[PDB]
Amino acid sequence: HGPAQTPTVFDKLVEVTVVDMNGIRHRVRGLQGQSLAQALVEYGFPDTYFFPNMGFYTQHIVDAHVFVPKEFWGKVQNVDPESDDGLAVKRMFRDIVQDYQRDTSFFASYITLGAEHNGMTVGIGPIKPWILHSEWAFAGVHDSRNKQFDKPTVEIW
Amino acid sequence: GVSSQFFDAPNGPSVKQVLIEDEWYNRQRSIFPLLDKEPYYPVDVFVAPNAVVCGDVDIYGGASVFFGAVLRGDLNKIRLGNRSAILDRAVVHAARAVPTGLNAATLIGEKVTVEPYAVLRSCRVEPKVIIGARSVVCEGAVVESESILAPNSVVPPARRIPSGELWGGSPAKFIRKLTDHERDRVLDDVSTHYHNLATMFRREALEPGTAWRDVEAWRQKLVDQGEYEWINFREQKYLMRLQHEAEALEKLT
Amino acid sequence: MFISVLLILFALCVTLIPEAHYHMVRVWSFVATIIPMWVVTWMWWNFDASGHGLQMLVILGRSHLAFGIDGVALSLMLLTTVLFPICMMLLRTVAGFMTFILLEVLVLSALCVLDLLGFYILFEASLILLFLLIGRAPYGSLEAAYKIVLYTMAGSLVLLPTLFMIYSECGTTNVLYMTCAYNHQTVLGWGLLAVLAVKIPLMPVHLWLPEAHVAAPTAGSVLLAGVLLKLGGIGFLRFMLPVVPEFCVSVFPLVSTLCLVSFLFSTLSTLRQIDLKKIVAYSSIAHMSMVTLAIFSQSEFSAYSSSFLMIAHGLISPALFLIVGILYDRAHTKFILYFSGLGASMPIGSTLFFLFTLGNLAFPLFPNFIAEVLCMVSIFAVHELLAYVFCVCQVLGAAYGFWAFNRVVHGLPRGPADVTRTEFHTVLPLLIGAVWLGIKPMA
Amino acid sequence: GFLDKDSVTERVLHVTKHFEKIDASKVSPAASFEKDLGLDSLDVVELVMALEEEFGLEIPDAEADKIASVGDAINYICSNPMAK
Amino acid sequence: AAAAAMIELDLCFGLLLLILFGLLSLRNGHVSLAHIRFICQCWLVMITPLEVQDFALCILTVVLLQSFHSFEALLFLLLAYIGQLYMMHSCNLVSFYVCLEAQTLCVVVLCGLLARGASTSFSVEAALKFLLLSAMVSGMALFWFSAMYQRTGSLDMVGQETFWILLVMLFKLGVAPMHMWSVDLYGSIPKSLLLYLSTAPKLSLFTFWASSWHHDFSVGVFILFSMFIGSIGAYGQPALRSLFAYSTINEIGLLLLAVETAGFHTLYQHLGIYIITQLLLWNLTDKRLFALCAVSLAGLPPFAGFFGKAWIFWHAMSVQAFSLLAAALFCTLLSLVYYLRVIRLFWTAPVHTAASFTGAPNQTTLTSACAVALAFAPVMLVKPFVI
Amino acid sequence: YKPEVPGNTVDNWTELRASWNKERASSLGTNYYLNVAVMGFAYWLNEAYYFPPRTLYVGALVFFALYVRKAYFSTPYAFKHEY
Amino acid sequence: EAKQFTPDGKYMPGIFSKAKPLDRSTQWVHKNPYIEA
Amino acid sequence: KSASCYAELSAIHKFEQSKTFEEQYTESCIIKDRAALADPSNSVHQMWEYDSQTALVARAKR
Ligand SMILES: CCCCCCCCCCCCCCCCCC(=O)O[C@@H](COC(=O)CCCCCCCCCCCCCCC)COP(=O)(O)OCC[N+](C)(C)C
Ligand SMILES: CCCCCCCCCCCC(=O)SCCNC(=O)CCNC(=O)[C@H](O)C(C)(C)COP(=O)(O)O
Repeated sequence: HGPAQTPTVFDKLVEVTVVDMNGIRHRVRGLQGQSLAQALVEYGFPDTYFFPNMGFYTQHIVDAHVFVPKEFWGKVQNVDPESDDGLAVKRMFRDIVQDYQRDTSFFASYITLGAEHNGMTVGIGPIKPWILHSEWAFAGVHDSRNKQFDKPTVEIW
Repeated sequence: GVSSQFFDAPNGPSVKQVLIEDEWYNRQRSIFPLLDKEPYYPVDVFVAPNAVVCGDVDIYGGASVFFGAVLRGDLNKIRLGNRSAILDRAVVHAARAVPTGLNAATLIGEKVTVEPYAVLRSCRVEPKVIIGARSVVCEGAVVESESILAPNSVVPPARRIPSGELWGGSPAKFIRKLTDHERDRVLDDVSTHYHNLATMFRREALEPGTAWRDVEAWRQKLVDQGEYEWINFREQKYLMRLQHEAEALEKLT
Repeated sequence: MFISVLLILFALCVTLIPEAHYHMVRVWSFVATIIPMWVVTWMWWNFDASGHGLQMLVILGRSHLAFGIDGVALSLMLLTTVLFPICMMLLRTVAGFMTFILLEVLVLSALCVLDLLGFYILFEASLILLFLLIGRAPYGSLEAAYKIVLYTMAGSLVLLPTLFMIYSECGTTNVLYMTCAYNHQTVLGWGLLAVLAVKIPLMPVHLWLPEAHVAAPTAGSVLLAGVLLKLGGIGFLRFMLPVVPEFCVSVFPLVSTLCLVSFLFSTLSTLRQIDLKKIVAYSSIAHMSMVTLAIFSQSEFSAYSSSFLMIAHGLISPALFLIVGILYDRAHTKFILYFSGLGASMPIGSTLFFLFTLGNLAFPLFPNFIAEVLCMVSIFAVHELLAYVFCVCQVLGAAYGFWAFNRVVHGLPRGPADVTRTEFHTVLPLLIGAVWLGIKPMA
Repeated sequence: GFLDKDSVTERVLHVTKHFEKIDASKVSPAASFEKDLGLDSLDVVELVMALEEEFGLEIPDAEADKIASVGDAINYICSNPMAK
Repeated sequence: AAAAAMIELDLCFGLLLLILFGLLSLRNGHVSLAHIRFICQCWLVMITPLEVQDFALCILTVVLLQSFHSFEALLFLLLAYIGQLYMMHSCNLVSFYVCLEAQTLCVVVLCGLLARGASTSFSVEAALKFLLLSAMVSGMALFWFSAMYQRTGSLDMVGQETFWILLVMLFKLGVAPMHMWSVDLYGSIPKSLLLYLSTAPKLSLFTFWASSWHHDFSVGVFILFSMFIGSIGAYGQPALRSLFAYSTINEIGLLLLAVETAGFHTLYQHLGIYIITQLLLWNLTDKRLFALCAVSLAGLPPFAGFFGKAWIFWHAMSVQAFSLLAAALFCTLLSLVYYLRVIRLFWTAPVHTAASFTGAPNQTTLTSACAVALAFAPVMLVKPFVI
Repeated sequence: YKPEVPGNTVDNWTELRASWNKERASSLGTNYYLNVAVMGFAYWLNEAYYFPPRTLYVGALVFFALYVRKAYFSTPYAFKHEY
Repeated sequence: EAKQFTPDGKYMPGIFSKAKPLDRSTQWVHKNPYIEA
Repeated sequence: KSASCYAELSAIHKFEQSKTFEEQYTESCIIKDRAALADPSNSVHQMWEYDSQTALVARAKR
């Protein structure tokens, strides 16, 4: 231990360029170890962009459909397609995305921001109408100014 | 200068404004909204009678606000985690923006204790953190999970305290690493102890109590003398809005 | 009965104490388990040994739940009331105190019930408590909790229609009239075998124990090993042998081969274990197999010898779990490769470990020696070879016991310091009970 | 990187080829619209509209105003997450 | 002489006065209607006869009306109650058809009316599917009633055509494999109508079955389908609404096992315990009591759900219905896993309960705390009580 | 210690995406066809309750062995342009 | 060289102290990765 | 900027603080009526139109 640098937030900052569904580019800052869906929520994106992670014991996690370029395909975390997490991802692809799926389609909670994501450009993918319960649904149209960040709780019930 | 009347308040303009020097008793609310920003709190919260919680504030679970503490959410949002304790006369504020470019809301994780006379402004405090007394954590700074800040310490803006360590000084430097038992049990112990003290205070509170009897006696005496004024506040708010609209229309053309 | 209501209501007052008074919470929860130990000792004082088989009876009308005392229930109740304050000394939260208090109520009422439906209601009402105790969030294992709960539920669900079958057959589930009526013994015998072969770990329905008894905390392991396995034995001795004896004769070759293969295969598995808690956990299966065969022999004084082995196991194996729990609490591992030379660094703990190792291997001056001799007298009187199988395999138990002791106690001294006053007094009542019951057990 | 850097390049050359005021052999994979190819703003807008027609996009006025080169157009199409 | 029909005239006069009172109250701009709800509850008490089942339905509907706030919803629930009450007294297929169709129309309209937010179109979609599926079942009932009427010349419910009427009744209880309308309804429609749908019509239809129905057939394959499909579906579906829909299919399979072996006393005991648990389930604000519903729907011993399952098992073993009983025991072993998932979700978690801001502070703590005392009912359940 | 996820992330994620690039049908067709099947043909099982139990048990095991699961169901016919 | 007791008893936690306190986790083993695997 | 920001903040805080008890109680009753009117199935929504800030009947809708 010596005269080495004091830790700053700028050492742990990750910048991601996000293109929303209107084509507008956005600058999104996050921290290392934070997932991508959390940084998207804290940036101030509307609540129609997000949906529950459809696994058991993880519906309190919000998730988004993102398009990831081929260079950053290998930095998405690995999911066993035979495990229960794999069936959760399969349920999300079956029910939420459907025929908006591309070869670049991932889910934003499965991306953990590190230094390798610095400068990565992603885009928000479209989703189909869905319902979890009466207090959390999506009718299909992204016409709402309510941010996801302003919701005090994520309710599974 | 800024006027003190708001015609676009959610519940309308203020019909009767009382000067503070004309008040004969203390009317300070402990939980109150600022225009359209209402605080959010659970059923088992402890808010001390001389503490102030105003604006856009979210409180969760078994959190507590002790005597004389201020949580002012007027420029941004403040979030207080599950079983997090704000001790006596500590201040939590938030700026509109931070130099790092991140969200400027003050976010406090669960099981976080903040010792007396400490100040948090637009900082990020992760779960299980002890902030010492007379300590300041500035705008955009980050305190990581399972870490301890010694008393009378300054964390300058956009600075970071790494996880699992004890830091202290002005400016804050490395002191030592926490033991594994300290990270496993002691931080939760401090948070649980202060929650137990808050529960002891919560059990003995008679709300709303009986201090209103004197003020009601004075109002009864005014009704006896015929000097109590009955004001139709809804109709006065309606008429004031109509007059404001007419005055706005009678100047553009 | 009035006393039992008062003890329950005194025990349940732990929740109403404000949590900021730490000393009062500790003292109240410890005294709430000390008092039933005094009451059960008084019940032993009140017992007439030249009187009736069932004494101190009480029946609560038409609600089932009828109670009475015999020798097996009384000895097991004394052992449970000893074991529960030691569990109170190993917990730190009000949630733990309340879970163990509810468990003590259910165990004590289940040990002396005389109604089969009452036994069903009282025993497996502890299932959700065991699930929460084993699958606790940061340091438990949800897989183990799922295994123990699902195996117990499977056995209980096999029993429940046969219980109701004899209830419709004769009109009651009271064991005094179930033993005197004509019933279809094959069906009810299969239901009772299904519950009690899961409670007692008998192969093949035994795989829940190695996961659950290791994933549990030290207090949970003390309770599960020393108490809850013996509910299968008292199930055999109180309900199955008196009510379906024709089945109990006809199933004897099958129960006999299950006991023999459980003993041999579980002893062979214990030798390859590399976890100290898993070593202690497997050794209990062979002892319970000897208990079950001694119960089913029905030959000389079979209830006496089998109850005495249940008491000797319930004294010796919780102490081994306590020593492993000390090592885990102050070294954060249960792995044999991390421990060596514990004689030089914990001389008192290693001495206690050696004495309880010798006790677990049924050496003399321990109650296990008298127990295994009398159990083999009961087994020998049916046939000599069924005794010979247990006699010749004694080298296999001593192999794992001395190998585990020699690997962790001798060698290069590394590991934690010696025991504290609190750890010594958690161990101490079991040692005094062992010395008494192994030297002068009777008068 | 949402799409490859070769097929987009030859598609760019293919739609640059059919311009009457351009030279079918002077077009290079890395050139300029102003100094090299000799185009004013309206010709640039026409070329960007042809690129939009071929790749099925919508490029706003500021983004198309920033595009001044063949390499700039290829990089903008490659960076676009909604390309075809 | 019409002197034996004053309760019917009272029903009609009360409806005529209640509509006019609701009109007068709305002409004043009243944004709350607790006075209308009290008059509705009084009308419910005043039209109900002095039988056990009739008053069980009456008290249930009085409790249910505290979760409904508009005038039209209260009117629809009253006119659904008329069908629910008079179906228990129906001794023909004429009144049976009219009562069932009134109930179906009321449920469809309420599903359309009460939806709000982003879930409005999902609720309307599920209501349309339910209406279309209900129309063809109503057509099957009418067609086979016409067949029976032509064959017998009378209104007796005898012969081979009663098998299709039985299938109509099994549709109305959500019995698998005709179960998916209820699964669709559980995923979108709000909690108050889900509370209404799981309690009152099952009571009404089972009382009609107990009172005036005989068939010469079996329902065993539908017992097997309901129990296995409900248990496996609730094991496999991560959304909680679908979990409770499939667990409801499992419970109706157990009630059908009680019907099939005769012995309606165990049916009535299990149905009452289930209805009280439903009243607790859909009015919960503190999530720790969600674990009590879990341990009392898994049949765990000291709580009342154990007793409700265990008399069904006892009477099934009494008449030696061995194969259906074995299937029921296997599905009971499976049900414990997802009720433990419920306990993992809502008991081993930090406690957060938001306070009220616009008044009405935790407005149904009385009913939920009263229904949690299903741990004290087992003392009365062990006795010969329900017979 | 944590176990390693088996496989490659790109290959696993392509396996997760497979056969779901299609609009899901509404459930009204499945529900209507189930109700038609029960209301038209469930009377064929009326005499089956009196058949010997070996036949009934083997038939139940046969129905379990030939059952195809509705969840995660996919056909190759969904993505081909000719039979 | 920590001081966790006053001269008249009275345990002190030493939360903000520089010296490392001796406690329950003082003798926890250093994990070998291959043994854990 | 800091001085101007606190001038703007002190205006809003003085506006909230200097309301009488009668105004605050009337505002709580208005908040209650507004939350009762947030139900789209409320039976008054088909006849009356309500003022947003006071929850009074402004006009007939039909
Ligand atoms: C089936 C018979 C029961 C035997 C079970 C084995 C008991 C284990 C220890 C053997 C002690 C023998 C004691 C003999 C004299 C005591 C009184 C007596 O007679 O025993 C009672 C019951 O005895 C007991 O309850 C013995 C209690 C033993 C439990 C000891 C373990 C608990 C102590 C733990 C350590 C405490 C240390 C604390 C100090 C710090 C009745 O048994 P029987 O004589 O068979 O009954 C006669 C039958 N009939 C009425 C029909 C004529
Ligand atoms: C359906 C068809 C209907 C069509 C009707 C619409 C027709 C509208 C035409 C009338 C609008 C005009 O001419 S607008 C008048 C355009 N002329 C000017 O503004 C004077 C300055 N010269 C320029 O701007 C030149 O474009 C240039 C030197 C190339 C600048 O080079 P760049 O470009 O690099 O910038």
